Amino acid sequence: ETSIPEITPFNARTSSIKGKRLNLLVPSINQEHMFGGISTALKLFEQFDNAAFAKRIILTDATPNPKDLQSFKSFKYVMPEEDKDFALQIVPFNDRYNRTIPVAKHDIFIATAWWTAYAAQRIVSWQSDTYGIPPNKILYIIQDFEPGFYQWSSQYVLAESTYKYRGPQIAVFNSELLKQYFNNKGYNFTDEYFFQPKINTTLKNYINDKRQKEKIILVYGRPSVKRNAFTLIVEALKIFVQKYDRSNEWKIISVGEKHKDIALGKGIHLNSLGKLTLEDYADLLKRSSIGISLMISPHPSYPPLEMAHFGLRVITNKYENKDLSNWHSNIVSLEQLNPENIAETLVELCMSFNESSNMMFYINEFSFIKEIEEKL
Amino acid sequence: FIETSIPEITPFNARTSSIKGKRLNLLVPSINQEHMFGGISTALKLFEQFDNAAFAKRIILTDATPNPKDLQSFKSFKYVMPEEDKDFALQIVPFNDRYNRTIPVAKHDIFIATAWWTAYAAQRIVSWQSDTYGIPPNKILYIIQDFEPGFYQWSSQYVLAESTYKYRGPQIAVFNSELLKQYFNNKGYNFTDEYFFQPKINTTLKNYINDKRQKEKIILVYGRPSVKRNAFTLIVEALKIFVQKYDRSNEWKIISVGEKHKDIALGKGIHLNSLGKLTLEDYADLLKRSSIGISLMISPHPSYPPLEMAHFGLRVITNKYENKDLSNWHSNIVSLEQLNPENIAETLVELCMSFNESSNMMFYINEFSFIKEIEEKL
Ligand SMILES: Cc1cn([C@H]2C[C@H](O)[C@@H](COP(=O)(O)OP(=O)(O)O)O2)c(=O)[nH]c1=O
Ligand SMILES: Cc1cn([C@H]2C[C@H](O)[C@@H](COP(=O)(O)OP(=O)(O)O)O2)c(=O)[nH]c1=O
Repeated sequence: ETSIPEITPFNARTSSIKGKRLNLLVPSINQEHMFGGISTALKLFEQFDNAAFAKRIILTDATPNPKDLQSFKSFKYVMPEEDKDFALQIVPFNDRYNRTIPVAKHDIFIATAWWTAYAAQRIVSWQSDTYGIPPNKILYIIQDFEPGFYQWSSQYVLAESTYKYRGPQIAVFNSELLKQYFNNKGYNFTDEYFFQPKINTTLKNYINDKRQKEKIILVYGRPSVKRNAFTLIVEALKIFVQKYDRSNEWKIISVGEKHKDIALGKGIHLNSLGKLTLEDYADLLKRSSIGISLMISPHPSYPPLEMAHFGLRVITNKYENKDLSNWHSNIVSLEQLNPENIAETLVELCMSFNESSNMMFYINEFSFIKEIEEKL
Repeated sequence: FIETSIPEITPFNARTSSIKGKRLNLLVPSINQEHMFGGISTALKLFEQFDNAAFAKRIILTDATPNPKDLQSFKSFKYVMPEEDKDFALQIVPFNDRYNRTIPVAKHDIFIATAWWTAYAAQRIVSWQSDTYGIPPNKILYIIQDFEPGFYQWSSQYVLAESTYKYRGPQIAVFNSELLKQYFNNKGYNFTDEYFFQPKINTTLKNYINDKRQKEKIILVYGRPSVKRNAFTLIVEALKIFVQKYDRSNEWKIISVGEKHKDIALGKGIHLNSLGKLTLEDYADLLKRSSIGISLMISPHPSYPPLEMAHFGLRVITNKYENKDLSNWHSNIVSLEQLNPENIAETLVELCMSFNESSNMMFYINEFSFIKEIEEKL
């Protein structure tokens, strides 16, 4: 590897557009790639007064399948080579070599992935020089401490460097926890906003149903997403099955991402349900009594919160300032994170099978948007 | 296929031994000259410092079995299989192929860990040791070479690696450098005792540090594609920019040392030429002739090349990492706060133009004094 793909040059060119225009930089809008980060961004982006700003979504990594584009029927799919002043448009800019995208004097950028912010910051430099204007504010939607997605390496420092950008930048953090993490690490931004976690609307509709608890250990398993420590969980499970004589009594189920069923010993298996429908998921939550869900990151994830609010005792990990055991009584946070300690806690909870919340906000968002709009 | 287990933590099965005396056990992944990088060689150096007359010594290979050639560097050691239980004063035991096998552990076997996963094993052995022999847990000696969780993205390996620092049992930490030690302290890690050894100039190199240097226009790059911590690709990117945004670039030769790689085009017909790992002598020579150096270590711990370059009169471009800021160690070192290709390329231009002193790291040019003190705690 000679180059660094994430930072392939983002070539801009002059545009005649005189009005303001919000530009959302996202890697993809494909339903396949449609994970929580981009969907949250899109949700947030939707909040901007469409009458005060033109909106352009710029795809940086993946071109849409015609099916994917049906979720954006009000948007005009325009090639990077065109310069139309549509009020709503999408431009594919992943195949980007020797091509350019039009950037107006008052084009304002909203970054998501660290590398979209890397590009944005370089665009604001070019913008400022070509138009002879003060650098425009960048809107940075920070979903995680993304350098953590990489081992110490080129990508790590480049990802981080986007936080060290000295230009005008407004940070919008996913959760207050994340915001605080950044503050402790000493990062500075022109302005800091954050949006708190909020229960999925469909799920809330079930949160009051009568629950007939069974002996089910529900695992949030995603082999693909290292942050979720799938293998660590599997290891702890293997120990649990061995060091607990009443293990045979329990069903262990994996949800989140489809995977092969995994033998834990004694004929017991971790059975994968994959990504259940919100309804099925809600049902399973009501019947389940113990939950394991890990997120190696300062930012809170949803599953530990959902499980807890459905009456599960949830085993989860602490990460620096993140300690969910203070959010809800049902959550237990392990300080020493190894298979042995998980397996042990798992035994204690099973034996416990034979309340209090400090995160009221979770069950009733982008109020700041309006305020942010007045700074651009 | 999906990775189900975590290989680094394959069980480390022990069994009773009759050995009554004390015995220091060095857990290292490999002693092969191929795998013989600075971490294990430093450990071995440190391990050598222990009064061989007060302790029996056993090196336990955890990841790789030795080639007969590799074993010639340990001619005084008896290569013994894990199945034997001999009370030799010096021995090596291959314990990488470890499934359904066990290694003998004496009541007074004391362990010295290196890689995070060797410490992971050690800590689990001390538990078994304590239960089987009905004794208080023995101190573990942890030679911490880096914040090894950093070798991994957020993941299972990351937390397991870190968990070895959260071990609540008796553990003595011996850090590579004071910088690293401080990093751990800031992150809040606790150990029974904390020691550290500072960086010290390679002895062979010191022999050249006084030679007269005829500086040429050479930009010396510490390039190791294999070692991500060294940000090879980041350096190559900055180089490409430099060649483009500097009109006097054609005047400079850009050379890569450290690890052999394909020669890399930077534009304008200019190439980053790899010399690989030069002999200490050749390296020393090149250092004398070279005037600008780029060497990056994404880690709180100091690396050697930036220090070596600086002490040979090179202006060195290097990265800052949290508490590590080498620009305070030596006047020749420049530490970038904002680490991207543009900023490196720019600094690289400024230095070239500068081509047309002060040291606060005296210790670097005149080690394991603590060993004796540590010996008295085991
Ligand atoms: C586990 C699970 C979650 N969900 C929903 C509710 C959760 O809040 C949300 C979490 O998964 P997701 O948002 O896909 O994670 P990420 O954003 O990191 O890709 O998805 C389901 O619809 N079905 C399921 O089976
Ligand atoms: C670049 C280079 C370094 N060295 C020496 C000087 C340094 O003190 C030392 C550091 O490189 P090395 O030991 O390969 O790095 P690590 O310790 O991370 O494996 O190697 C050489 O002997 N020859 C060379 O060509």
